[PDB]
Amino acid sequence: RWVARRDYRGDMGFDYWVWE
Repeated sequence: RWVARRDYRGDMGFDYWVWE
């Protein structure tokens, strides 16, 4: 399952998607 990682600089609320 895709889980948003929160190190983001953008507006999207995620940076990269990690697979958990």
